[PDB]
Amino acid sequence: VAPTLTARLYSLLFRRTSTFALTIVVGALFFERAFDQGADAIYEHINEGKLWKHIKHKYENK
Amino acid sequence: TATYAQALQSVPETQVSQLDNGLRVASEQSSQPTCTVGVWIDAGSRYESEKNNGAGYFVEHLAFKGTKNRPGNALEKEVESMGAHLNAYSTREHTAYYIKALSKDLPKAVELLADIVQNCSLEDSQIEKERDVILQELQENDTSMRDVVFNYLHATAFQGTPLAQSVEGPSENVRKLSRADLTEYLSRHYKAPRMVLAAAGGLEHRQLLDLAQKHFSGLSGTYDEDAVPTLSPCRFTGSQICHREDGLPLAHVAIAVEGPGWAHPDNVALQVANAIIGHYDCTYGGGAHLSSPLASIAATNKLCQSFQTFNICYADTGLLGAHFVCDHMSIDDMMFVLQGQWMRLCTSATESEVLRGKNLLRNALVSHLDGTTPVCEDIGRSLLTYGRRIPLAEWESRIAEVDARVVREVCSKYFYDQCPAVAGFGPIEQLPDYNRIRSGMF
Amino acid sequence: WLEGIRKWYYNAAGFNKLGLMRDDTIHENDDVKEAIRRLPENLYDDRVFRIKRALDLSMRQQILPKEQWTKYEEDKSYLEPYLKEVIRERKEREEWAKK
Amino acid sequence: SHTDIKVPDFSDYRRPEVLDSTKSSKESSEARKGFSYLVTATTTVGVAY
Amino acid sequence: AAVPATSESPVSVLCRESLRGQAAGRPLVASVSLNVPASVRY
Amino acid sequence: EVPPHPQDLEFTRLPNGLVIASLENYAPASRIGLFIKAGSRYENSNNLGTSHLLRLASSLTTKGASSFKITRGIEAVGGKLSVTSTRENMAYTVECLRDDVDILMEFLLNVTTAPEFRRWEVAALQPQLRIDKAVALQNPQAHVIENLHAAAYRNALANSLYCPDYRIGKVTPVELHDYVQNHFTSARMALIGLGVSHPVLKQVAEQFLNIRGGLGLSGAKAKYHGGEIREQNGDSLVHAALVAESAAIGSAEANAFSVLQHVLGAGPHVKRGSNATSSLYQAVAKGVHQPFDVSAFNASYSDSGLFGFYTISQAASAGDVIKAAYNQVKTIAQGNLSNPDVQAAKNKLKAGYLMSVESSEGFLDEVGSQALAAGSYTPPSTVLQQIDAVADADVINAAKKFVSGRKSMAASGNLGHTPFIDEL
Amino acid sequence: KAVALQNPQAHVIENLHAAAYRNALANSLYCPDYRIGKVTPVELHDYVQNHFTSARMALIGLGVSHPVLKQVAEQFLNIRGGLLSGAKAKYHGGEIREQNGDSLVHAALVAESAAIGSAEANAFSVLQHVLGAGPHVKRGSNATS
Ligand SMILES: CCCCCCO[C@@H]1O[C@H](CO)[C@@H](O)[C@H](O)[C@H]1O
Ligand SMILES: CCCCCCO[C@@H]1O[C@H](CO)[C@@H](O)[C@H](O)[C@H]1O
Repeated sequence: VAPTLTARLYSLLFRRTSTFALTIVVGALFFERAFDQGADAIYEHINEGKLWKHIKHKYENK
Repeated sequence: TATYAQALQSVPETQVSQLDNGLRVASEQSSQPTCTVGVWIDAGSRYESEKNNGAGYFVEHLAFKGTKNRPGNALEKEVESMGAHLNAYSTREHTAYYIKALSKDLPKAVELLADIVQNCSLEDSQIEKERDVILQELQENDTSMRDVVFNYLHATAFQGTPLAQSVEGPSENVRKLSRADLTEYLSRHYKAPRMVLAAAGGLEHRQLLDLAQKHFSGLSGTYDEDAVPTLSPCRFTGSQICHREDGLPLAHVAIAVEGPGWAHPDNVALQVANAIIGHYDCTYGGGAHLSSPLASIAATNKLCQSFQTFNICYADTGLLGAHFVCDHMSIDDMMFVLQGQWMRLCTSATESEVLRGKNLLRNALVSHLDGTTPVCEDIGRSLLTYGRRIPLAEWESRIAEVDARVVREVCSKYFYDQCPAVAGFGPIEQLPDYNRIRSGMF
Repeated sequence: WLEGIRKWYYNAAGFNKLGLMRDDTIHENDDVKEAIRRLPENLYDDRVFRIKRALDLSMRQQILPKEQWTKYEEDKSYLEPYLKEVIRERKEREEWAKK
Repeated sequence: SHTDIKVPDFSDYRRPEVLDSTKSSKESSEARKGFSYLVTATTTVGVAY
Repeated sequence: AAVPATSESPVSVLCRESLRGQAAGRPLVASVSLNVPASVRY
Repeated sequence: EVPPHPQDLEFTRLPNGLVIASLENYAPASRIGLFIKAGSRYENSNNLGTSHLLRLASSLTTKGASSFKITRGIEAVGGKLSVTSTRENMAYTVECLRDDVDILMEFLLNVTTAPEFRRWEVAALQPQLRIDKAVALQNPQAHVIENLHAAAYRNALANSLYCPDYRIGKVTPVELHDYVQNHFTSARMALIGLGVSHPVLKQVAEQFLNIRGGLGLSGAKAKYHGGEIREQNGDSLVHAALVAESAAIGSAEANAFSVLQHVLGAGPHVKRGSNATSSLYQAVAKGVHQPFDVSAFNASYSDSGLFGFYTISQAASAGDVIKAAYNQVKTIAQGNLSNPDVQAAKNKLKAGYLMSVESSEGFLDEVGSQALAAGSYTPPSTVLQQIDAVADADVINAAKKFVSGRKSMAASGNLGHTPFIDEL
Repeated sequence: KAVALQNPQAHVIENLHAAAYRNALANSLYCPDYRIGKVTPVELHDYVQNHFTSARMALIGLGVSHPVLKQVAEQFLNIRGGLLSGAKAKYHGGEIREQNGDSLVHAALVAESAAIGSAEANAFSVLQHVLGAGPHVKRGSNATS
């Protein structure tokens, strides 16, 4: 008496086209924020101390 | 002076008794001076293996060819001289032998059936004669595109299971099946607990029971420990089988999704849905004014010669869909409109059309149970499938419960975004690719 | 006299100068095309000729001699009974569609 | 005879959950479809981004 | 009506068994319907 | 359980000649049929095929309902409207749940008493004649039986149930109006109901079904002539029928022929059986080891009848099968007839007749046909007695009438070995 | 066939022979409709092989010399293995009525007469002209017919 994850996703989000559409939408919004922040973090980490945002404090207070 | 609702209650209940050996005896009494009595058996190609597939059909060919008590044509002469009619039929799950006769000859009729079902000769020379008749019938069936496409639909939708098998069996089996194979098949499936003695007409239940006790008591009610044949579930497979034959003038296409099975309540709402889409052929007089959009479009645009929706039921599965015959350039259009209509029912069946569906189904049910033979068969088959005769009053209640909402939900459950089984035969170059057909389900 | 103004309008409209009958000038929508299809052969062939003659006159920027102009008192609707029925049939179908 | 026509074995291509011919495939159809529509859904969100 | 004809029209025998019953024994009847396939008997 | 009921058939003959008959079976659905003496025998050489188009025109616009409303309205209640024709009668029948009979009845009345036969609707329907005929003619029996009648009669009964090809597209609205006005008259009609009360059916008929000229414009007596029509078409199988004029339905001689038909063999009783008790089949089999089929043929009409047999055999065996079938009839005519045979025949006939009326359709047709042919109702009890009354001498004399009577024959297939009447 | 059958006489004369004979002469000059599209190459070869044989042929020339027609026949028309033969036409009698509604009715009534070449044939030829065998005067009243 138990459905698997995908079978559950199908019934609630993928079967109806309107719900499938709303899943992609909210999916896109939550994805964009998290993808962009995660990607940026990786970038800034790979370039730790080299970017303006990293040395900016040494000159600000303007 | 009598509503349709009261005519339902006035139907005589079906009487059901059972013999010591397990044989069920059921009857519906009427005032007719004629009747139909017969034996329905839970036997059919679904119980056969690749090895003896065709066995049941072979037996049907020998069943009236002579018994130990009435060798050769003796059985035949007896049936004929009393003006009775003896018939039979085999499907994938049931077999039946039945007689139409004067009510007064009920005794001789019950005797003859008992004789047929228990003392069939299966003479060796007759088996060789029937081997040739069956091979000839296989050749004849090959010319019926409808028969061929329905066998293909089963072959692919139930591939790898006993339901994939045809009733008649492969020609190589018809050539090799032996008396031993047949006797084995008979001893194993023709058991009292798997049979129903049904009758409809001017006769009383007690009398039938009397006759049953006298003629079917000796019928075996057992068959070893590993003998009792049992049906396993038959997997349904979304698939397509295409037999391209441009030499044929018209294309036959059959498409179905997996149905619920006999016992399921959903069958009523599904029959209402199929009644809404309906059937059609070039000789119908309604033409462009037909209520079914499919029939209407088909007629005004000359998209097909005929089409029919169907709900073929088996123990725990079935084929729910449609079959159509059309010109090679119309396959795509037919499929497009057909699928369009299934989707329309899933998402927007309207109350007025569902009411039309219900009315058609009501009329189909009652007009069908007209005569002793249809009623008798309904008794035989209902006992085997539902285990009881479902009264018209109950059918009406089940139908009455159906509304647009129910049709949308039940159709969505079986059609919407489900994989279908597709069979095509003839000039089918234009039969849509399976992916396109599948996408058309949503 | 509404009729006074009607005959005046009929002549001002001037399709009668091209030998046309009022129904020959109706804008052909689907109801009208079906009504025309239902016309008996003679009425259909007559309509066709009056239109052909009118188009020919129009092309030459000419009109018929006044004695041949369709007369207000003689112009009758040959299309009305067919068109009315075509419209009633369609209205009926729409009612059933609404159900 | 057309009855000699039998579908070839596809066991080699079938998803594991529809390998048993004595079991209904409807028990896994939701999961099987959900997967595919997850891919589709995710591809759609990635393309929208 | 609701019930489809046993045989739908559009525009097998290879043995005696399948031939038995084909011979005509009564006068022809022709039927046309609004909802059901046409038929010809005898 | 104890049957519902069983009530009796209520009969009523209105003053105008129209017969009403109804049986309340308390069934959930009703069946109403309006039977009319308007079969194809009433067509003349100038309007052949008119009754065929008429049969196809039941859903055309009427004064009280448009074509569209007839189809949608009858389908809305899940009902049915069909038209059946034979060479003598036409039957318009409707089926529906009993609560909807008022609706079906109004459509039935409009179609049969108020057709408009609009010019454009009638023109657009003509193609249907071709489709309907092609479908019917896919049956070799249809070809043979139509040709059989054309060969047997000079007129009337010689007419086909199907529109001649040359007439397709030529049947006019005036022809249809003419046909309906001349034959759809009160004294040539019977309203038969099943599962509806006689009182209402009677009120319906009194209020909406009158149309003087009651007897109408029937037709000339069918004149038997005899002759043969051979249709070469190369089919591997030859279909052939050989008959002689027998007796008008309703006469005593008619029963002797019905019994003779069952002595000879009138159809299979056992699936794939060998027809052990069929005189013609056994005789042929005892001489032809090729596949074949044979059956006694009996067509009885109001003023004439046809009796003989119909064979189906491989082309090369046509002459052997036909001659063997014929010689078997001669022997009956010679007196060689067992009483046990006749008894078996009567059983087949009596059982067959009872089975034919056990369904609503068969019952309605039986009542409907009697209402028009004899304007009365003979119950099964009496019919059975009438069958029993047939003497062996009567069966032998029917056989003798066949043997000595001028024959009519029709065959189709590869006729290279199919005999002519004078070679029999 | 459609072109030939535009002539009512063609219909009538073909049906006349079909009604008069049981075989042979009963055959139409036109292919039955069911055979159209079914006549095979083998049927054609066999027909030619069975009937186009020396003893069943005559080579007739006009404005050509006998010597050359003879050399042609000796060198290219010496062919055996036919069928000279053919079933004797069996007169039967009968009637074929073709209803088609034409304003005019075409009908032929005949009886078996005499084989060509016999003396009785000449009596029938004369009888034919006693009765009238075609117009002699344009728009004339056929006074002597
Ligand atoms: C644009 C002005 C429209 C006036 C209505 C026309 O009115 C019409 O004028 C004719 C000539 O004057 C009269 O002979 C005729 O009787 C009168 O009804
Ligand atoms: C361009 C639009 C074509 C319209 C064709 C209408 O066609 C009409 O429809 C009616 C339905 O009420 C029918 O009863 C009638 O017989 C039919 O001719």
